[PDB]
Amino acid sequence: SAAWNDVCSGTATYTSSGYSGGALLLDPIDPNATITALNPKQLNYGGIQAALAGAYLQVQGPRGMVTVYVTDLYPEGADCGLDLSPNAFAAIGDTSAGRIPIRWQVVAAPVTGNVVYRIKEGSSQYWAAIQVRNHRYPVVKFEYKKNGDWVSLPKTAYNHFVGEQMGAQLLEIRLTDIRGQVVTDTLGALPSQGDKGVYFADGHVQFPR
Amino acid sequence: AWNDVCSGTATYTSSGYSGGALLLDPIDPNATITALNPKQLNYGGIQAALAGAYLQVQGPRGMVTVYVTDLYPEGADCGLDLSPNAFAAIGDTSAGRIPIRWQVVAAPVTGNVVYRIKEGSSQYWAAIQVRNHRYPVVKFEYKKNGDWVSLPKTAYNHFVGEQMGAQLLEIRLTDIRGQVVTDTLGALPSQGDKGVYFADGHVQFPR
Amino acid sequence: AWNDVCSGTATYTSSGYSGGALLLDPIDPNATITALNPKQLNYGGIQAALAGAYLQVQGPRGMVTVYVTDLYPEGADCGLDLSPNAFAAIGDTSAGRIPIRWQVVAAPVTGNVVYRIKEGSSQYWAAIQVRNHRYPVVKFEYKKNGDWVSLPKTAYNHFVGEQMGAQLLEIRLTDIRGQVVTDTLGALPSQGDKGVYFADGHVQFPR
Amino acid sequence: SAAWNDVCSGTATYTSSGYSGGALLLDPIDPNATITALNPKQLNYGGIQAALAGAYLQVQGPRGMVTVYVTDLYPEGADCGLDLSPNAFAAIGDTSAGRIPIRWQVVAAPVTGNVVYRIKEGSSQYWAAIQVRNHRYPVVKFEYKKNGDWVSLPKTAYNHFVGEQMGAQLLEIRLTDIRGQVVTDTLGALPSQGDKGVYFADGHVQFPR
Amino acid sequence: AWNDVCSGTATYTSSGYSGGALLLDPIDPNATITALNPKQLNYGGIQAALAGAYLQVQGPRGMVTVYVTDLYPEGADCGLDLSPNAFAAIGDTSAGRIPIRWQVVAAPVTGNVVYRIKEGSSQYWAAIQVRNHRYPVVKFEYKKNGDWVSLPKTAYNHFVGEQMGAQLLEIRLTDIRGQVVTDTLGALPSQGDKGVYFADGHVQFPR
Amino acid sequence: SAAWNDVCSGTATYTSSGYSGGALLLDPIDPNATITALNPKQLNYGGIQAALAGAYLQVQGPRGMVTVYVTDLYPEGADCGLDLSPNAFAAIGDTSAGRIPIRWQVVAAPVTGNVVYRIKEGSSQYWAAIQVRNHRYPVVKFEYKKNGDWVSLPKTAYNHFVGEQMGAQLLEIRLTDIRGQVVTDTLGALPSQGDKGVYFADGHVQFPR
Amino acid sequence: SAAWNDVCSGTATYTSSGYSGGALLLDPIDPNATITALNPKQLNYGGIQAALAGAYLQVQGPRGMVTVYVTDLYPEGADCGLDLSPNAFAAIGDTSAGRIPIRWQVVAAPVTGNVVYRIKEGSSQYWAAIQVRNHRYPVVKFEYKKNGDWVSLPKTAYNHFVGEQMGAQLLEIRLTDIRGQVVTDTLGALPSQGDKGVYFADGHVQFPR
Amino acid sequence: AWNDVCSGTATYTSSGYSGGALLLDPIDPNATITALNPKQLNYGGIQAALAGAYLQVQGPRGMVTVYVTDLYPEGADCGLDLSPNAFAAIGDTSAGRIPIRWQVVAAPVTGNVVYRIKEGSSQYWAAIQVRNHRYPVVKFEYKKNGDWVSLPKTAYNHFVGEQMGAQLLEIRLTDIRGQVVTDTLGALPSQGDKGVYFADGHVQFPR
Ligand SMILES: O=C(O)c1cc([N+](=O)[O-])cc([N+](=O)[O-])c1O
Ligand SMILES: O=C(O)c1cc([N+](=O)[O-])cc([N+](=O)[O-])c1O
Ligand SMILES: O=C(O)c1cc([N+](=O)[O-])cc([N+](=O)[O-])c1O
Ligand SMILES: O=C(O)c1cc([N+](=O)[O-])cc([N+](=O)[O-])c1O
Repeated sequence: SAAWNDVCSGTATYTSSGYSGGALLLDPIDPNATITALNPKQLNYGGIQAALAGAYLQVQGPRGMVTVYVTDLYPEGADCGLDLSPNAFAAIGDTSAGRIPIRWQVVAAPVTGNVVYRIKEGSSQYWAAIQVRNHRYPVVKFEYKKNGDWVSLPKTAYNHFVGEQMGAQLLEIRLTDIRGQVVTDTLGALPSQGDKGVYFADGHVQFPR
Repeated sequence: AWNDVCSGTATYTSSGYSGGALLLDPIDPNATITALNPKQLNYGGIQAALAGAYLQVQGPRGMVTVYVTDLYPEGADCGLDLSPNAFAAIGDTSAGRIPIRWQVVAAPVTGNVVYRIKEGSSQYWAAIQVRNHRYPVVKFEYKKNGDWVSLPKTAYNHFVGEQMGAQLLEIRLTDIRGQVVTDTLGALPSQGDKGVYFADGHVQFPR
Repeated sequence: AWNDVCSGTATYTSSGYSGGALLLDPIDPNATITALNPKQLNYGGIQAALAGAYLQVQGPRGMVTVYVTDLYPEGADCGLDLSPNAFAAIGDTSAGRIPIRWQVVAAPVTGNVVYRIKEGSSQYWAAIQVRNHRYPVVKFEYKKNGDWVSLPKTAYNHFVGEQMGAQLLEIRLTDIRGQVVTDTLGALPSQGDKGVYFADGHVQFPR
Repeated sequence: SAAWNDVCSGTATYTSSGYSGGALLLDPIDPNATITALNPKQLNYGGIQAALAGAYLQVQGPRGMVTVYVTDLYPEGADCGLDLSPNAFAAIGDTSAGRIPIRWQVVAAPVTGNVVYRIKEGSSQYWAAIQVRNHRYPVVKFEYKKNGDWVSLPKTAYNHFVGEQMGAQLLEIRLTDIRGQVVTDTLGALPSQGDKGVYFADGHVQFPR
Repeated sequence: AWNDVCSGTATYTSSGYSGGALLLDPIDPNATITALNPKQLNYGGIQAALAGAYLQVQGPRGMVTVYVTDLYPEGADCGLDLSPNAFAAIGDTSAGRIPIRWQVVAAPVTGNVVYRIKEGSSQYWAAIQVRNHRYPVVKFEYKKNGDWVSLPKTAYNHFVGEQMGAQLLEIRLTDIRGQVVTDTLGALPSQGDKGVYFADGHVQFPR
Repeated sequence: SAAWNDVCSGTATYTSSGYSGGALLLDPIDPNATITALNPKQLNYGGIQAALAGAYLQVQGPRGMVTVYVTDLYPEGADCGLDLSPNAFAAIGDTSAGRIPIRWQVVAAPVTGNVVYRIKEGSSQYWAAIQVRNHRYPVVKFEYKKNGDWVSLPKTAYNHFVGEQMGAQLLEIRLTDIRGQVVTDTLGALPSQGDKGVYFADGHVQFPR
Repeated sequence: SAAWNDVCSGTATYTSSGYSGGALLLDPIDPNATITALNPKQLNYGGIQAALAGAYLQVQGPRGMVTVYVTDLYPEGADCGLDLSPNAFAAIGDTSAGRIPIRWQVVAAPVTGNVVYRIKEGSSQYWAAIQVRNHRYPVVKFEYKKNGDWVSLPKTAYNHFVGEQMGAQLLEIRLTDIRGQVVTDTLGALPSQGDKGVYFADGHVQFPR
Repeated sequence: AWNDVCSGTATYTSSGYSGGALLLDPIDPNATITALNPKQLNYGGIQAALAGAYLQVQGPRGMVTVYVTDLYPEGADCGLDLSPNAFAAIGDTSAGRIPIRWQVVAAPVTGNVVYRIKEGSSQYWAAIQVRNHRYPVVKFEYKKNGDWVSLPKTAYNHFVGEQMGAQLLEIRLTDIRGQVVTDTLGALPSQGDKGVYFADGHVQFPR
């Protein structure tokens, strides 16, 4: 009954985009997964770009309920609007209704194991973009330790947190989910120059239940 | 006269929980909120002076505390445009308009102030909002080569500063009581193409 | 995904046996090899993700399995630039371009993985290549102070890490199926003035 | 007869704060100790943050004298002002006066044994915060040896000395107290990454009487 | 004209021992000190040129040496604003104003100069003060990327430099006689959030 | 025999001013030096204010010859007129004549070492005034490098070159003397705000002989 | 076929200039090489200054065909005009004619190896000019990476690409030739101040055949 | 066009054996040396490109080979400023100015190249001169994180690099003929507070 889990009422359409090349850089998507694009107003919760990227939403339509994984931006979607994948749309409605009424809310993701960090290509001690994947709840704040004090990083529309002059040593980092739960983790040192491509690092924590 | 008791009238409206002018979103759906008329909101010529204040509003049937999130444009002196839950606690909702006597009180905050950095903020142009403050914030200063540079507060409840630079910032806050606290804030982006982000402060105005 | 069939076309060239971008020399002259288009080779954004994979390629006239040793730069989606012997087994070389389907398969390896240490590698900066792997390697980790550091993979099919140290390395490899093995590797040179050298691993990705 | 032991004329208040969580990170404090918070002008003597942290001050009030241990900052305290603890206040004045006139000076601490080093959590060869504790006189200068030369470290308001790129080897340090008395010592190597908590190392020297 | 005999008048004040403009605290309560008129203090347009000088002042009753710790703002040419102990040494205190002849002389220093790094100093902006110097310092250079750089002296008796870096620096001092010495100085903070700290130098101006 | 070293015929007076507080801001002056004030027509050669500031003029009178350092403007001076120091006057003529006939020309100065830069109080990356001192020959053009190209700065009556928007980086500068000889130098970055006093920098070049 | 390889019909003269001091700063030039100056209209193709600088042009004349290297601007040249070196002119026409009809097109350069970077004197992290040399085809776009996105730099009449505030770290750069072919490369840090002369770096790519 | 015959004139001077701008001291007092005009010294816009070259110089009376130690700043095209012993060997000395024809030639070196590390060099900023080279050195590279980085040559005949680090360096040298040699060079000082020092190379440009 809080702000983060408030129930949205809107309409859904269906689309086959979002399994590949979504704006949120969450590939690879299981081709059998039920997914959705999210309208700007909710995706950018509180003005935080991509705040609900990778969230799981429970969606109720006229005739069923499904859980979907936010992988794309839905650029022209109205308030509370979803652009559902076809299997998710069919599980809650009739494809020949074109557009259906929906109600939805953020819910806990079916994650096992800890969060996963994706370091964007070209990241370095000078400029880096760090994405958090496999999180039980949407991630709204990313902090790291520098000279003994925490430094908050902004989230981008491509669902990474960007930081400048982060240095080239072991990063002590701190994450906050949309409920305000805080976890702390460590991450290996960034590349010294930005001549590298994507790589993934396992994290050592997971937001609680 | 910050502690002065206002006398006026209250209407109600279901706006303010989102998209209000003071950019205080997200508002707790449980919160009792209000829009504030221009004369008290822009106290002393300073835009959004009372933004994020807590007003103790006494009405016919009771007394409630509300959270200023919006401007009440056509509101008269001492006028409030309350949320439905706050209006119903202090008056009969049948009325549509009720007499009220209110005064600024201390927000029941836990923890320290929070800094909200507006999208597009940079070393060249930045807007910084202070939320979670015990009392309303009327002066925002940062330290440049030894002096405190005072920044104008805007109608959208951020302080705006130009050419603030890309280093660690030392800031000074003054609330409507004249209480002063000093804090640090991480460096702003070197270019202004980022969205909103939040950072915890390390101080709170005293009781 | 990564295991599904690919549909595309194959050209052919005599490059790749020597000096391919994936630094997999020495190549057996009897080998059937291919260069791989950028989209599939750099799967998931990971440079040279499919380096050293085996592709089962079906063509008009037959089926052949090939070893990814190079990048087909102008290559199109699902494009392969095949070696002649492999092109001629699955189609008419007279045609210059042929329709193909292909997918990743287990390599016909015997024995463990092999490590190749790039010239100039050292405790301060090192580049380490895994070859003779049953499936493609997408993640290379090493234990520092008791925790696993992930190293980025480069376009020249090595994993590059800084400040790795001059101690015995515990490492951990993840293939594209998500299978994990754990291995040891002798200490890196104290300074980066050494050439290429090779060391055998003690593990192979499960069948 | 010198600047360091000049006599301050001021006024005192009392407070029950400072036995725990004081700004100078001097816990644990004996609950029966006579302690004080110190106004910023004398606490930050010569502009050195926390210069008089851990000092002992002899305080003369209207009815007696008492020795207090400086554990916190009196943020709004006026010139020469002290925020005493209630036992120190009753030792020298009547609580019902609220505010009492005092005169105080720095005096020798009743220490037994050598100085003690406290290493802040998150210290490393890259960035480190080292506190000096159990010192006979206030410590105003912290130097360590690097490549043949001494290197001076600034003191902070949380009563630690802070250094960058200090290295992960055994440390030769040099301390100056507020009288100009000099001792030198060794400190075990700092952790190589900033992933450890607080710990305490015994020193081997003490400033003379 | 550095050893030139100045003829003026002296008054007395009890400021100077703390909070003087030249930031020379802490002052030995036993010291005889003076504030210096702007004409001789800001010699040649160089702010605080004679800061920390020792002036040998002759009066009607006797002669005393004073330590320049402050600016005598309304001071006249050759004017001094003495401390009560130095005025009493050389005049009848009941007289409020005495005629004086003085000149700069060598300070009775012991050991080498001392560097006082101002709060806020960093690789981006630093103020460095030289004290315990036999003669007044009028030029501060440091070596940057292989070249010497002259730093302006300020009214608060520090030399100021920007973008100086966060590494050991070679420096070069020139006293008012033209005597040059060279020294080293430790790394400035990488962030400008520290207080004052002191570092010993390794040279003194010759006799 | 060119335009810059053309022989001037005029009259000299003598004055005791210009050893201190001259308009060309060249203090300190050796009180033993032989100095002069220069009439506006030759001081502002080419219309370049202070073109001949700090020149050395060789001056022949009825009785001798002397070399003088131009330290001030002779405001009421007529064509080719000088207002000499008394020791320069007495070296070439009788002070009781009051006014003497002279013939003079610019000559190389007895510089030792390289040129010297004086930065005027209030200079900054936005507005700056830079004086060239200790030059073998008068300086008629001051250029600095911005964005790949030289930028000529006008000279003022107070013997500095003034530039707007010079920026706060290392300055590459180019100097021309009245003979057309060019030299190239470097100068440390200007203050970022005009809040500093005078200060001097050594140059690394001198005009050739 | 396309606009980049359209056949120009024009006239050619001969000049002995262009082997050194040409406006496009391509020295050193082999003295046996067949070179040309190129009229403004095709040299500044699409308005891009020096677009065809360092192009190779196949020139058919009345008498034969030759390939030429574009080293200079032909200021007064008409539409499709070339100012040929004497060996090139004599290879395709008779010199006594003084002016010959020519047809020509951009062709691939006899390039051995990868491209070559020439960094102009005075370049730095604040202002830098970078010339591409030894390119198989004319180079019409130059981009480098800053804060994670590409920044396009304008070409100059002196055949360098110029950028401001490029910084002093490793440069990831992207080159586009006149056919639209894109290669990616890296380049070492620019100097921190603009006090350096010309230096050269080899690239690691070439435009495809 | 670099080894072409230059036709110009020579003067003579007693400078260049000490304090020459190419920092080639100590110069053998028996050596025949020359200052070189800016046009040929700075070939291709590379500062000091021909520093330490040997020029065979033909004049009216004979021939001599000279060692380029200095910049001849006023020198005209192909201009040389010879030392007295070199001028006297090829000209009448009373002439003051003589016609000359000259070309770069191989230096009669013995042994490998020598490296000279400028005072103040460090891992942060370093200046490295190459001495004892058969032909002029026009490009200097060092390996950093696996790749070559080119350093600009300066008017004082050193290559300057920033952030080169404090570890063993792999370096690559290119002479003006296009010949390439590879070498190693001991770690630079971790702080720039040292004087000049020399280290032997292990390679020499081919004949
Ligand atoms: O600190 C945060 O991460 C934070 C995040 C949001 N948010 O994600 O909407 C809002 C507030 N806030 O204070 O209203 C925050 O403090
Ligand atoms: O084990 C080796 O000694 C070894 C040697 C070479 N080699 O000498 O080229 C190549 C490989 N390899 O696995 O390609 C090796 O394993
Ligand atoms: O060396 C120091 O630690 C030091 C400390 C102070 N201080 O704590 O006021 C003053 C000076 N000083 O030179 O005036 C110092 O040299
Ligand atoms: O290697 C050396 O120790 C050495 C020393 C000097 N030096 O002591 O003047 C000069 C050269 N040199 O090559 O000109 C050297 O090689």
